[PDB]
Amino acid sequence: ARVTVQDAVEKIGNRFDLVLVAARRARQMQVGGKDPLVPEENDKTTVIALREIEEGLINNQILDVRERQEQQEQEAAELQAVTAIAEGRR
Amino acid sequence: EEFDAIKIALASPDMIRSWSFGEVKKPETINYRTFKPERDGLFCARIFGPVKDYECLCGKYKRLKHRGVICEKCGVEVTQTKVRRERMGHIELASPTAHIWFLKSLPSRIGLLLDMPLRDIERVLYFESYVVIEGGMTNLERQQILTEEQYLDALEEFGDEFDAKMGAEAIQALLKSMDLEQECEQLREELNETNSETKRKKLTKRIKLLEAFVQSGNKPEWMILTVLPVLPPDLRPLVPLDGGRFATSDLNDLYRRVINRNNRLKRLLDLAAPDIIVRNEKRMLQEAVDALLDNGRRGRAITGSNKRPLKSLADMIKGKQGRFRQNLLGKRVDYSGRSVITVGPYLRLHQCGLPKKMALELFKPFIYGKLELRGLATTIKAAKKMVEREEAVVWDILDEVIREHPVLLNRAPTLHRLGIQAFEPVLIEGKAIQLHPLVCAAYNADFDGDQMAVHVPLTLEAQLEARALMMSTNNILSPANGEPIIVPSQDVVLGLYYMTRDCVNAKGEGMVLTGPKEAERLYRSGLASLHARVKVRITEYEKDANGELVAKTSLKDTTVGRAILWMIVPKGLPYSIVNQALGKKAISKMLNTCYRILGLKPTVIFADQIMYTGFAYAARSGASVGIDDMVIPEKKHEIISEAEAEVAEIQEQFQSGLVTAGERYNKVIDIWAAANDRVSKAMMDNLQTETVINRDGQEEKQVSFNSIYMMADSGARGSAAQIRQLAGMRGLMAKPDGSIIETPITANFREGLNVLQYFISTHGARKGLADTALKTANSGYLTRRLVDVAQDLVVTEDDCGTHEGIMMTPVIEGGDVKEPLRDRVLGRVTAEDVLKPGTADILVPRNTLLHEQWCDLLEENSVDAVKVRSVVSCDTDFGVCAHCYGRDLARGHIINKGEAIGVIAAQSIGEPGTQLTMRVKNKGSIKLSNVKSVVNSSGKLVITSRNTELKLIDEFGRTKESYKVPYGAVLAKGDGEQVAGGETVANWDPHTMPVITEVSGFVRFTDMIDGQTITRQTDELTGLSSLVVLDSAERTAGGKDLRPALKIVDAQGNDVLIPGTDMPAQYFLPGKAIVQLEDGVQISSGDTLARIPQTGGLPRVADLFEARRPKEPAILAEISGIVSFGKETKGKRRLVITPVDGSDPYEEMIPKWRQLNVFEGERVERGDVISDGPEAPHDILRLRGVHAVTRYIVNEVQDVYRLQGVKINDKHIEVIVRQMLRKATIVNAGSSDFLEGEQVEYSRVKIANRELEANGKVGATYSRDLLGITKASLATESFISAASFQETTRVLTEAAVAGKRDELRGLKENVIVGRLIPAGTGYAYHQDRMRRR
Amino acid sequence: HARSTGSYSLVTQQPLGGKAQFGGQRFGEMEVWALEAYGAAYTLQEMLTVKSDDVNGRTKMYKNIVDGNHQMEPGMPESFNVLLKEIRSLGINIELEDE
DNA sequence: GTCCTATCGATCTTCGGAAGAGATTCAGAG
DNA sequence: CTCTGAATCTCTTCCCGCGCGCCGTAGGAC
Ligand SMILES: [Zn+2]
Ligand SMILES: [Zn+2]
Repeated sequence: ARVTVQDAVEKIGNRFDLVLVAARRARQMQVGGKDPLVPEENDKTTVIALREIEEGLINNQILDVRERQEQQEQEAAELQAVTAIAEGRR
Repeated sequence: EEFDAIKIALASPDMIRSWSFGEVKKPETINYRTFKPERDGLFCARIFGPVKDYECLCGKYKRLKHRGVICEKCGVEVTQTKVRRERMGHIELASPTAHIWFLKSLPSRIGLLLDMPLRDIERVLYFESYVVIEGGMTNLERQQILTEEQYLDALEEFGDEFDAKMGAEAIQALLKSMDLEQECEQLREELNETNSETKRKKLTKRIKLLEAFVQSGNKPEWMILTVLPVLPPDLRPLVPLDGGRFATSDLNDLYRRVINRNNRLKRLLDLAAPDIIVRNEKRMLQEAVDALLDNGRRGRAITGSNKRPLKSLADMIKGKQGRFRQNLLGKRVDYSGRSVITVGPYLRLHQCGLPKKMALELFKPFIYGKLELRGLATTIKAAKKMVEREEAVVWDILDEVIREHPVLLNRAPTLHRLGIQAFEPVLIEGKAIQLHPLVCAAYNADFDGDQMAVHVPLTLEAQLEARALMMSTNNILSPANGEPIIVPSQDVVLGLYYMTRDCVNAKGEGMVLTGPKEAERLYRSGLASLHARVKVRITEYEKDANGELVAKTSLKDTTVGRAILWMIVPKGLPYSIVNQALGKKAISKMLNTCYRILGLKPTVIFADQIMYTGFAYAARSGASVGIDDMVIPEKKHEIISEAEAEVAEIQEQFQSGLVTAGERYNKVIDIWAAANDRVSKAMMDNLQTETVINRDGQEEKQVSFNSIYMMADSGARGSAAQIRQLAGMRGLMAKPDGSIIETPITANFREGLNVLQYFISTHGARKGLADTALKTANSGYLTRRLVDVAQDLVVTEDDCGTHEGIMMTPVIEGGDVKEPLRDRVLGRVTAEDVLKPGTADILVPRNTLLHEQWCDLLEENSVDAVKVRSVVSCDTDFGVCAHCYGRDLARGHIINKGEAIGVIAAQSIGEPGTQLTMRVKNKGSIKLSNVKSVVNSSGKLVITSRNTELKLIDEFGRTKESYKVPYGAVLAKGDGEQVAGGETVANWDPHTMPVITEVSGFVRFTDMIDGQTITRQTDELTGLSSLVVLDSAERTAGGKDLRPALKIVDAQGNDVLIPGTDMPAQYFLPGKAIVQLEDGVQISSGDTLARIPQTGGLPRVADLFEARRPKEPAILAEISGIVSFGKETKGKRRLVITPVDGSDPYEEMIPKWRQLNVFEGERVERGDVISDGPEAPHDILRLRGVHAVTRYIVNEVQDVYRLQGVKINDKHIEVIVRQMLRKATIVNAGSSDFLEGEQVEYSRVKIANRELEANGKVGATYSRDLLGITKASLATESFISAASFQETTRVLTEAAVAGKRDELRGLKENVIVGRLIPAGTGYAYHQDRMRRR
Repeated sequence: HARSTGSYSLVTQQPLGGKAQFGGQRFGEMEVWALEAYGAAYTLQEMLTVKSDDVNGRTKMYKNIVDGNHQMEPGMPESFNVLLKEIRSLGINIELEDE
């Protein structure tokens, strides 16, 4: 559980950007749930997000770094499908 | 439909026909026996839509398989019934009808366009007189209204070469004949024809209306309604009530009246009824449309009940019960509840207890979200049943769901943001909401049956926002000033005061304790007393300049209670904070110091531990209160017995005629006041002296452990004014007219008050109660005005780059300083480089935030004036730069980009509005400001200046005393003399204004005659008189134009000249003067020629923000130069101001009864005071500048709070000031397309001038205009915010004719349209959208 | 008293008000100002669109909350549209705009 | 009884608001 | 003779919730 969020606020230098980033991460962990980068304590993803930020392993850039990379993987398999389909018709 | 703007304009009749799906004809809705909707009525099924969910009225189709088809048994179209609330109809009026709004707005738009008076247009519209149109070859003007007798003349004098219509038909024909653009051009050239400002201003208004109509696609006839659309029926339901009856609907009856009247008119027009009958029917139809649109603007509103007028469309739009403030700005929300709160001391700062029943009834869907996820329930159908069964497993599901889900708690009313907070909930058996003690201060929550509401944040972002912004632990500092909101409660502070207090002789005294822990053991073993004096080895940690704690251990002389409490204080503080008897003041800074050093996380736990310890040791204290504790000093009976006797002596004088009536009263009341002071002092002395104890030998006194004394001294409750009434005497009282009672209430509540004493007390009691009950409304109205004038401002940029600002100095008025420099300048950024006291040495960089350390550094130096950036001066368009605003008072750092400063400032100003009322001193050095003074005969410095101010600077080099000395005062202590406190600095005549000369020389009554200009008075006291100068009002021109003059004369023909001055020593006399130095008298320098004899609380600030003109306007002189008079006082006097160069003939009318600060030759400047009394913020801004008016507003609004003890950060006011003068009036049109003279929004004029000067063309010149809040709120360029505030029936027309368009910028509009606000996280989203664009 | 879901008013679909009726607490203008005092925008948007006004949205929110998604679709507060009709019933043509 | 039409189309709708702001008239005013 | 003064007109406004509890078309013609 989190009583304060001061450490994360010191990490992400804005009171509001922390809210938005934590929303992004907790949504990821909730729907299509990616496992968190912190040991759980029977918490709700919300607080778990605020756990990850204080450890300094999640922010905008890292999430962007993931998202873009994830997209590439999702694009990469597409080629493997398309070529295979193009092969299978022959 | 996705949208980005809202556009408002007039609706053309064909547009209305485009809106409509049918024409309502039959004024019937439903049968009185069957509930089917009658066709072609107000509830026609085929016009607006079917009533059944997916079935037609005729029943031919009852399936989605036939969706969208049209039946032919009834004609109704089968679709979703919801569409029934969106389709509209239209009624084609048998004759035109004027739109009531546009007829009777604040001006008359229809009247203004035709330049025809509202009375005459109403007379025409209501069929009272003809108006000739297309008069042709007749002596009949363009409009030229004419009565029926006049019309009866034109019927035979002329034939058909003239046309004179009646009613709305004539107005529609006139509008259809309006050559709008040509008329506007002709009028804009006619404007230059005459300089009649009285008509030029309304001509500018008329041409502005014409230009607005020309530019907009609106056409004149659209002001006359021809087709009236009908509201969708589902928005005006005819709901049934208990039994076979339908509830009355207001709009339905108005529509019924209109339809019936119009059908009658159509029937007659078909049957060719006589002209008189058709005219009467048309008038009735027009008045019925009037009742339908804006019922009440008619001569009398119609009603169908006991004089309860029917609500119209315009009634439903505006009003406190209207849509804007009833359903859009504030709407009832699901997932919420309320209950009676109670205090749970066991809760942490971040928790609150809620009942199990309320938790189950609020988190119901979440519980379902587990029942499916747990697999324990099949679906919602069984999940709801299981929840109803309140199964013991469902409580486990609730205990899992509620684990980390915040709940919002808010008490009604919620004046400031601290009234809504997020709490982590915990289940409680009862039905009351468990609230934390330390939080109850923020809510202003007394637990005497106080209800409070809970709201459940549902979505993920809502939970995160609650936990990050609204959590209890995130709001430990008040946003209004640097003051904690977790100030220790009343009970806790009593416990700490009792624990840390020390007694002379006590059990366990004088021993040595090896550490705090052992001390605690001693108390719990009973071997020592809590107040015993002892030596305990203390160890403390001090963090270095880098930030690592340094451990130091020592022996300390202290008390057992303090040593015990030291086990709770965190490892970063000195022992000296706990080595003193803590009270509500002394403890508070302690807590604050923790936040200053350790941080937020140690601070919250330290506060919780302090509360725990305070409660526990206050319970151990058992500090009861009883009648034995209220002490009456024995001398009191004597103090009365003497004091009354003295009044008897004052009575004896009145019994002997030796005193006047008033003097007896004002001596008796003063003697009683002195007696009351003596009684109070004796009572307090007895209260503290009641404790004396033996320290191993001989009695010794000490501080008193009396229950009332400890309650008062700890500051918990019952201050000195309470104990004085409980144990001294109640004292004097006031009548409802405020008169001081000659006979004070010489009793105190411990003793019985008699019948008359209680009846006297009732006056003040009821006055206070009525004051509260009446002021609670004006406070709220002021809050609403502030929020609606400042809702727009948001910190939307980092640095604006400006270098101006405002200079901060300690407030020095009435002698000694009332507030230091540190309070004003803390938390702002420097405007320019801060200089070292002296020369050529700077101390702080030009744009550095002055936090606590730099404030201490400045206070170390002798710096008194510091210029710092202010929100008013920041040059950011449509927003406020972050650097100007500076520190966020609730965080300590600089304010983030995206915070809504406007609402925060408005709440900060308006929260204490319910606390107001609605009913030489030290040695220093003499400094003179604006003091032009001359040497008299004795060489003393006698003032020849009228704006003279006296400033006193102490030995350490800072001004600590300030004074104002009027004109004609003699400066005993001048030329920088050092004078001790209490030694007379200067002297003045407190009654009359004296007039003095500069040179020494002979005089004569130049151009004066006895009787004509002076009265041969006798001075009956002696018989030798000082001549009395005749006034201008007491004498005709033979004495008015013969103005008295006491010009100094000499044999040389001129007086001894001052170097560079040619002015003769000419002096004169005003009215009411008393002059002794007659002809042949030698007047020395500094000799008095003659003498001339002579507020609020909350409203004082409410009218200040509204910028109301004073009842007694102190006239400030303008331009500069030397003043003059014009012609004398007939009706009202006329004067002229002559500058050294420029426009010499500037005149101004002046009131006669207002004495003038200048007579005929006084050097004057812009802003120079000519009369006393309050100034005018408009005039101050126009004459002394934006900084001057801002300083005036800030100081005069802080003088109200300082008197009442309320502290508000000055910045919170400046923002509102920024809103007052957000508009500017153009001085020269220049190369800009702006009108010659017009008020344009300052942001727009500034951006246009910026680009114009970038292109090198003549930028516009403007004067910033100070608008009061009540008007500036309605003057915005976004009509939605203005119409949501007040005068909606006016704004919704003024913007309509202008074809206004809203960009939805601001908070209120976005709240209305249900999208994210442009602040906070919403600002982050909008900023991301704009940057990715 | 506490309310999860129940009766909704007819002219505007906001929940009923009272104890004898299964109604919810009124979120006054002062509470809106206080929410704006913090940076909470999502909280306000939810509170005044999904919980109270947007008829289509408050069902889609219900499904997600039961589904455990915790995401809202704000749409537009129905009451606002009613206002437009009240103004469109006059001789005023007020309408939304694209750009 | 039902169901109708119309709404002081022969009265007097309340006198215990204050103010504040414009808007609209008037008044010596040259 | 109107102009540019005041003076005299009408219109707008007045804290937030919360509960009770009643009380809620009318007269006239077939
Ligand atoms: Zn049908
Ligand atoms: Zn700035």
